[PDB]
Amino acid sequence: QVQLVESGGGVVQPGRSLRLSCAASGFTLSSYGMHWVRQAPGKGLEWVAVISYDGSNKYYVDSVKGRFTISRDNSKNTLYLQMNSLRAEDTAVYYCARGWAYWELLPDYYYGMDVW
Amino acid sequence: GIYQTSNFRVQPTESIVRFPNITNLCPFDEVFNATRFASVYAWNRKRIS
Repeated sequence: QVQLVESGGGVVQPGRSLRLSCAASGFTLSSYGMHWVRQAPGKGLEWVAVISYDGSNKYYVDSVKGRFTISRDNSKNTLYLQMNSLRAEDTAVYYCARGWAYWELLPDYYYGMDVW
Repeated sequence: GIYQTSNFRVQPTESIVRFPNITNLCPFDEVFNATRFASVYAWNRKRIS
């Protein structure tokens, strides 16, 4: 079954670093793209970062440029987000999502994030 | 006396051609009968050899 485990969550001293981990079961991450979405209480959802199926390019939002890093491991089917230099506005609930695949060839600026 | 006039030759009746079998075809059905297509802009570039 397609299930995603979000682990590593916690509260740390601001300006420190922590690595968020994601576990994908039922499929392989190498053929799909992932989306990381944060949502703060009393606010709306805020898109954070994505990773392509091939890992050729990486895109972030302007508020997170040059401070966080996203990485993937195809061997163990594990997804890692590197959170560094945390600030108080980063208080939100982060969700790991799964996008469409190169198995289904679609045009550029791919459409994704159907289940998480 | 004895004399020689000419020669005589038998002619072949039919012709036959052979080749090392025909099992090695190019995969073509997966392109024509494809699950999904490409967009008007951009296109998949496949190589057959």
